[PDB]
Amino acid sequence: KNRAARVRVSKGDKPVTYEEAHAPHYIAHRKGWLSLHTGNLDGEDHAAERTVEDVFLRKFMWGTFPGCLADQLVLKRRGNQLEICAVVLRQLSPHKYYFLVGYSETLLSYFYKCPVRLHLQTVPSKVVYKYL
Amino acid sequence: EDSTDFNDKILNEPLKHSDFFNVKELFSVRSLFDARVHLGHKAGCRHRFMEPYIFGSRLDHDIIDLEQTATHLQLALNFTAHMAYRKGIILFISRNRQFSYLIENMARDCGEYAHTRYFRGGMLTNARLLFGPTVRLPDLIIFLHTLNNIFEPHVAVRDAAKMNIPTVGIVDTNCNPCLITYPVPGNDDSPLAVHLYCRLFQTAITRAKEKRQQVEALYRLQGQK
Amino acid sequence: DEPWKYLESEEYQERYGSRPVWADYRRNHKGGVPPQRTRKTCIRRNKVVGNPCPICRDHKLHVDFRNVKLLEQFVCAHTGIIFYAPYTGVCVKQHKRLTQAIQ
Amino acid sequence: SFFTKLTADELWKGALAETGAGAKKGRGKRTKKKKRKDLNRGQIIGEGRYGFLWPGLNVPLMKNGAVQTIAQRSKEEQEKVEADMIQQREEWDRKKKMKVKRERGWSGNSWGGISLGPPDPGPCGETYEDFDTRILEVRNVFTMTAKEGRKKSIRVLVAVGNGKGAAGFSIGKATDRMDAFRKAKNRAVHHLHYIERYEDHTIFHDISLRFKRTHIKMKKQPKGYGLRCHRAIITICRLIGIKDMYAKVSGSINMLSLTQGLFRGLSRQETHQQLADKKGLHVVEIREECGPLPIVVASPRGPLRKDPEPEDEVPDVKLDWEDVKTAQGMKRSVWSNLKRAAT
RNA sequence: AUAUACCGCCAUCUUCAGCAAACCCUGAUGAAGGCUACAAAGUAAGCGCAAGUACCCACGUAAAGACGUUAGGUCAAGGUGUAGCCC
Ligand SMILES: [Mg+2]
Ligand SMILES: [Mg+2]
Ligand SMILES: [Zn+2]
Repeated sequence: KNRAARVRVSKGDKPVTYEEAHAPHYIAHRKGWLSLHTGNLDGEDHAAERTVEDVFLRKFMWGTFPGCLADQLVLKRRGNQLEICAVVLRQLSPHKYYFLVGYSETLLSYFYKCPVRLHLQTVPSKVVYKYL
Repeated sequence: EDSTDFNDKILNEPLKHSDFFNVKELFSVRSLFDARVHLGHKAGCRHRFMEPYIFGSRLDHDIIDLEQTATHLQLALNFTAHMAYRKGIILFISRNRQFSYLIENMARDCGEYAHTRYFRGGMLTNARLLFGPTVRLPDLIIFLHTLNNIFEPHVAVRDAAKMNIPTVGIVDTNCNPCLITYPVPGNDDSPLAVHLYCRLFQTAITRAKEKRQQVEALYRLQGQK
Repeated sequence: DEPWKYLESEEYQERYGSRPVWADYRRNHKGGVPPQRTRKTCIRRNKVVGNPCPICRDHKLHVDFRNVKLLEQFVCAHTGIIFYAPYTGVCVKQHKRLTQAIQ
Repeated sequence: SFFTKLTADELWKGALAETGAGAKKGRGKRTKKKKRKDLNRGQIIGEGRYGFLWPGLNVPLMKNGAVQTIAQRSKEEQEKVEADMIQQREEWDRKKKMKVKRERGWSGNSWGGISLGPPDPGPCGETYEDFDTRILEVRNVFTMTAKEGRKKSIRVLVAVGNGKGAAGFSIGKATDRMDAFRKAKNRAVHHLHYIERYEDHTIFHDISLRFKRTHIKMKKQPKGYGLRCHRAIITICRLIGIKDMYAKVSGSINMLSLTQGLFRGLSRQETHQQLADKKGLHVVEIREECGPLPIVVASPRGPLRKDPEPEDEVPDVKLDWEDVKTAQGMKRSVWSNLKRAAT
């Protein structure tokens, strides 16, 4: 039985977002990629470096906003820009959110030598696409 | 202050009169006899609980006592008229495929509802699951045929007894009138008899609705002045 | 000094309410048929047994003949007899004291 | 390596072994077991070993009207903070460990008599806070299925009553005991009988009925007699609201048969008003405590009969040998009238 | 060291269509049972098949393929429980 990235139904009560609900064979069919960069195109280069950067960015953002993230990040790259679009729960006071945004933007910009922007969209609670 | 007079003068006004809607005018023993109401099945098919309503057997053919049928039909029509006057939901049920079209058409014309198709399991006992918890069950069910196509009692009778919904019913000599709230002994196979029942019930329901509208209008008009 | 005042106190109403003091008591014993006599005494040389009786488990309940409100709970309001010890779970010592107080 | 680390959820899923064949079968005993803990229960963002105070994150952004600067706590106060965090975690664990006991049923390891609270509220303003639920029996039925062989399931018989004469019972089958409880009580609340009670404390007349292979003999009793009945009957009577009654159960003591026979007998009993209406006569009660005073408990609502009921010198009734032997005193029993707890 | 503690990724039936909850009904409220289309107690939802999609079509091939079966395979992808090693 295939097990990759699938959320197996247990009782009909566990909530899953849109991305968690869909299985890998639905990528590019019912769900887009969580990272968009020209690395994997024909003839382009530095795919490995972009992949490592994306993995580190996801880990760093997950560990920097503990429990704040309501979904996976979206890492867009335009030129040397780097936009991290995130969906965050409305738990913390906005002061902490702004502090973390400034911190993460400056630290990532100095760590990857590229202008990193962080766009946060807040939701009252984790969006439930269905229950499993 | 509105309710204290509205409830009385509208709902409880007909309950004082024996025949508020004058349902006795609609039918007569001669009319029922002409509609072949008194005919029943053979003595072999007779159900014992229908013995009190059987006048006698005419060459192994039970005849339904139209004297008792008149009183039972009076009670049933009066009850149906009172329920319609109170805007209760009235559902006709008859699995007889011969009259399915006629019964559905009559129910649609009189503003009430019909169910002449395969009665799915739990359409009444499980109505909250099958329709949503806000569904409103019928306040009165009228069986024009209390037997299914395998000659067993219609499951809707037992279900309505379970849900405490009164049942008006046309019981033939082979039917079981135990759980039917208002049995009306009569022929249920003759097209004339079924047409007579449909006409009587449609007329009673329409008269009840019209009387309800008239009483509501009169009460609203007088209350304003 | 004034045992009847406890039964009128708010603490008594909190702990018990309208029910008698022995409503929630349940004896621990083996089998479905309890022994036909309760324990001799809950208080043994100033020490308290594991499951003290209704009287012994509340030191503010004073079995005194003037505390008629408490004594009414151990007399059947319909027949007038005094409940036997296993009925209320009271120990033999407190049951004898209750009988003497009621008399 | 940083890239080899995982999230807390994955680590808990892996370590706890909540899934897999071991959980399903349990062949490997797990008395020494691990339980899930929240590692982020009390962690504050911006707190660490170095004890730094980041303005706007873990310390107030503006202090005395001015923006705070990056400050680091001294070693002593940081040690105090760490010790306080440890103590707070210990206090949280201790509060988690503490709990409150409950009340046992008929016996310390039997589900019978244990209350389940009120039935679940209905969909539309249909609540049952007045009703109490009590378990009468729980059974582990094992069914042989083609693939799995012996499969365990729980069959639970519950009774629900409001204490004011309205009560019912139901059976619930499930895989889990709690699901069986929920099903059974939510179904019993739809199957409510109404048990007419004489003076709201006892039955109207002596009843003796056999259901299948279970004989129930109930005797109307005066106030204060209490409930001297089978423990299941005691529970059902408390749910109904009967305070004084006697009941002897003979034959099979099948709990379901006993319960539904009891409900049948209680439902089919005839009130004094019904008797007076049936026979058209005054129902006159004679009490020894009230002397020869005739007390009329029910009068026929229709016409009153003028002809006296025939007074046969010898009534034609089927007596019980147990009752006759008890009345004559020959019913010697080392188990009858034994002193028992209040019912 | 332990795949007979696990996550993760899969094999197998599967070249399957059923599964599991939540109810309802029958058997006197026993274990249990619940199908008839000119229909007679089953059912609104969930998962799977199906549908949709990829490839060249609507066909076909891929993909998908639930629950469950074999303590199936992997502690040597990595992570991890327990146990063990630290000149
Ligand atoms: Mg017929
Ligand atoms: Mg024990
Ligand atoms: Zn004591």
